[PDB]
Amino acid sequence: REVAWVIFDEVHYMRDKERGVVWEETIILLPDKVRYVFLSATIPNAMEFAEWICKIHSQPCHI
Amino acid sequence: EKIKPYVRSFSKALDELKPEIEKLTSKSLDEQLLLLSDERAKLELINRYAYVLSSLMFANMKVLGVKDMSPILGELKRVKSYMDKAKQYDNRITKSNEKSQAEQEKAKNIISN
Amino acid sequence: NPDVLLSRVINVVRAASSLASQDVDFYKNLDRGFSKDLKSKADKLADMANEIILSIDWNNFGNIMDNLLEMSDHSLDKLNCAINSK
Amino acid sequence: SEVITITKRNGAFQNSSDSQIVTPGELVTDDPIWMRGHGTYFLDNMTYSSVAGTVSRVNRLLSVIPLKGRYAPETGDHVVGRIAEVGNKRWKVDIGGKQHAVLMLGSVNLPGGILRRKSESDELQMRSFLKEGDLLNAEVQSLFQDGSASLHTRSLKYGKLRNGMFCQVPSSLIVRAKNHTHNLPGNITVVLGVNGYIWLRKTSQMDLARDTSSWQIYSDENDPSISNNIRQAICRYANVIKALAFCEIGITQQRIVSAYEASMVYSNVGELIEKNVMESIGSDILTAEKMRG
Amino acid sequence: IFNNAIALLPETDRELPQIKHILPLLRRGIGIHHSGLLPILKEVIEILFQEGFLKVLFATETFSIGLNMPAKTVVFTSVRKWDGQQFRWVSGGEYIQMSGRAGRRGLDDRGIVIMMIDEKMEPQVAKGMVKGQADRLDSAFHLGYNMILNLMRVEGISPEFMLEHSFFQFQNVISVPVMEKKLAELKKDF
Amino acid sequence: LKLMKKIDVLNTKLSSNPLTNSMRLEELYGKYSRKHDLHEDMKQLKRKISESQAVIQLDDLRRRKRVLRRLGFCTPNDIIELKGRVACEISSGDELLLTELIFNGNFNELKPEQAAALLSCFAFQERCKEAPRLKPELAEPLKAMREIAAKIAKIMKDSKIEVVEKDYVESFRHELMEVVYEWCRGATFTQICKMTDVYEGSLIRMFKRLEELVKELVDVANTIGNSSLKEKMEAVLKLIHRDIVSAGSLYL
Amino acid sequence: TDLFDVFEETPVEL
Amino acid sequence: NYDYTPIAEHKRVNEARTYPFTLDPFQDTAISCIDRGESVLVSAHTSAGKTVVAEYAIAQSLK
Repeated sequence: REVAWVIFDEVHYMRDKERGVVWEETIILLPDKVRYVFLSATIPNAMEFAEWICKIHSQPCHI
Repeated sequence: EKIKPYVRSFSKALDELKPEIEKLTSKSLDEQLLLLSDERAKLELINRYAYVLSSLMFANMKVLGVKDMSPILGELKRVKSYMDKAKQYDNRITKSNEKSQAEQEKAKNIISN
Repeated sequence: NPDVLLSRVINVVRAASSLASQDVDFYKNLDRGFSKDLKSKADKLADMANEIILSIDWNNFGNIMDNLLEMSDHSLDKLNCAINSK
Repeated sequence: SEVITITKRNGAFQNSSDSQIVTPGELVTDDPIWMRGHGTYFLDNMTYSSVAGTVSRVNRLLSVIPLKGRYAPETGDHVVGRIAEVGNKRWKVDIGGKQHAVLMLGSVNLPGGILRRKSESDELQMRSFLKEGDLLNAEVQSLFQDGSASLHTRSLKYGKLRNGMFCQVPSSLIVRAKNHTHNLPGNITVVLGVNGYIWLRKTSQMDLARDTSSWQIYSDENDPSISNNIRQAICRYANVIKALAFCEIGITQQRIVSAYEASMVYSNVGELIEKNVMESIGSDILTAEKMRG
Repeated sequence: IFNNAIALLPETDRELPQIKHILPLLRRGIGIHHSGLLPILKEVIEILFQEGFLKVLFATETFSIGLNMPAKTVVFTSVRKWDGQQFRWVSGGEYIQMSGRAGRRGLDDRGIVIMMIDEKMEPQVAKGMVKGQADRLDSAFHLGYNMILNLMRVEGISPEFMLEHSFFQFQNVISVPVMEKKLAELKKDF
Repeated sequence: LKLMKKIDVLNTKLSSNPLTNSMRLEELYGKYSRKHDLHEDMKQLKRKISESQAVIQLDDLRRRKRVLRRLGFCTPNDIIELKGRVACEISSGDELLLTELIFNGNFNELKPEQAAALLSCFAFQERCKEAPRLKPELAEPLKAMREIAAKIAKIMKDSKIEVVEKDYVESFRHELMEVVYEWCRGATFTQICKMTDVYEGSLIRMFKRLEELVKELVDVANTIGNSSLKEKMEAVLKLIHRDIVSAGSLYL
Repeated sequence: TDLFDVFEETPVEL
Repeated sequence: NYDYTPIAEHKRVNEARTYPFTLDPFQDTAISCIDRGESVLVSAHTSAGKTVVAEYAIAQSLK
């Protein structure tokens, strides 16, 4: 309840067929007030993530 | 001419069974179970509701005239299989009671012997 | 009661078996009103099948038959503990 | 057309589904294979109940559920707390159960939200946001080593009450469902606690938001616009609660609606207190239970 | 300094066999990286790697992810690698992740990339390995029952709600408004 | 002969119909047909788009809704039972099994050295060399838990959940049980190194996994009242958490 | 005369 | 319908963490998104300096 910034490193482990469920769901379980950071390896399809996030927590997200 | 007997005949059977449906779904699937206590009394009520519906969905699917009837036919022997089981279970309940009463009559005759 | 109303179901089962046994498309050719009466007799079926939709309330249909047979299974397993433990 | 129920009975102190019903001091069995849980004590075989209650045999677990006792707190439950006390950075608050729940200082929704972060000056203002006896919506988090548990408000939906009236019941008749906030025609809302505590209030927009400012979360204010047609409609839902409570009725949201429309015989709302008539309407619904489902 | 690493163990534990064996290799300026060591072993090496006593590292895929321990020279001994199903030609962003670990920022002049091969590979594959591609990131969402528990246990939301905002259906999201646009075309031409 | 009568209406009625081909009705057919094809292919596409709507995972989920009801972990009204309340503090293993084992209560006559080997049947995944058939007071409970999960996976097979019941069993790995049985007896780390090829940290990687297990097992009897279990639970925890299991790191 | 055999008979067809 | 002003125009009033050397243009582009207060994915390689962007938001949270 005193957290407004989250630093997500290693974001691309959402494609882990083993554990990537955890990274995905936990972001879905975020309150929408919070600001976020996302750091991962270069993917070509980065915008899809932002295109996914920006609706489901209803705030802008830069790439 | 040719359709003229059968269509009125079958609709009359719908007309025959149409009040039977409403008395069947008079009280709900919860209610008609929750008024009952014995699970054996709960048992066939589950089946018989499905038992008609199986035929019902096999009936109305003919009216589209679709050449397939398998994925309800595939459900058909299922409902039989569960109706197959508990009857054979309820057969065994007899042999539980059928022979235990002979145990009752035998041991009384032993002191009589 | 099972033996009464299912005998009436069997009565309509055979009548349902009696339905599309004839060639039905020929008078659908000879009028829409044959077909429309056949549509109207299906409107009974659009109501009479809906009675058990109402009891709940194809791919719709594929769902609930599980959930019908869901409740069949938990009987016998309870009956297993009601009888085999007994 | 009366004032009081005065009916007389003189010369007496008083007017005077199968399962195992066991007593304390009583043996259940001595099969060693069974496991021994609640309501059970023992000496190496001898399975001994300790309450007036029922044998529960779960698949190898034997335990005794009583019939009589206080409310059992469990996590994730939606109940109502009355503010008992204030501690160091702690609060004490009645559940109705055995003990108070506890409630951390930062366990609550701050006005302005998380942008308001921590401050040590907040403990200099514990009495600002909360004080004694007040009623709220609370979310059961987790427990201690004994069985005493704690609360929080992780939503806008949880918070300090207003806009209505409290009532209370035994905890037994409240049935469990996946939902607990309920909205009723009459533009009003029941907040059924699990523990036996019941708050009514007028339907808010946030209530309306459930089915389609933030600085007012410790106010003692109401909506100033409260009609009597609101207020008198509160009381009709109020007594029918106690009607079902006197009639020992599991609460269905629809049964209340069924209680409300059956109460439309009587426009005299003060007549909703009668021992017979509550039982009569209580008898109505149970007969009405023998039709639908 | 090594004995200070062994100082935090019991003296009975100060003679454990595997560490007796590896230490002269570790004395020789040589290190090995894999999981199977002890965690106390796993940390001391990387230190001495980060402090450069151990010029050599015999490594697997943890140290590929294990950063803050930079290199100058990276050796690819096996070109292919087993992926749970196949000893396969390693895909692009795998190798790209498996690239950059050589080359200290303020210190190393370059990055030295050396790959030992044992097949005359097809030209686009060595491209598709080395002149590589950033690999696609898509949801591997599945189900698990403890998740299924607590969403019933916590009241406020639902497991269905999780699926409404799960990225695993974003496949089912994207191309459809194009087909809606095609439908908005087809509802007109009709 | 009666089959041709379907055409013997078309022989009549097609010729009978007003403007059979008058008013360019042949061309006006294709005028209708170019409308009628557009009548066909939008909804053909629109079925696809309506087919492209929903959560496709529900069919998995709807099967899993079966499972817990079959397990009695919740009502058909989905209200979680105390059975399902158990594994709420269990994530570290098969929660589907670990409730039933304790609900089959087989640890009442397991000792802390005995049941710990059964907890080695969870905390580790990767296959290796065959262990021998061990001392049967391990193996018969191991035989006992194997009997439990099959009936579980049986109904999972009944659940339309495509799981090979056989392959579901060898999801459980039972080989380190001896080494687990001896570390319970105070065995040397040196000695137990001989009893496998599996590397020593990987042992600790299930050892420190196993503490996370047993600690979450301590939760359960608190939620049930199995006072014998709580006596037996930390009795295990005493007998694993020790000398080499006390490893800490250097950066911290 | 098991009660699923009515699914199996061929009807009276003209 | 969101009210947007370009982040390339965002004159950062204060280095909420100052830094000794010359930061990079995307890192310059990064910290403005933190400073203006919207979430952001940046996806680079690990040696690039994604670390540095994470260093910044700590103090802006801490201050």
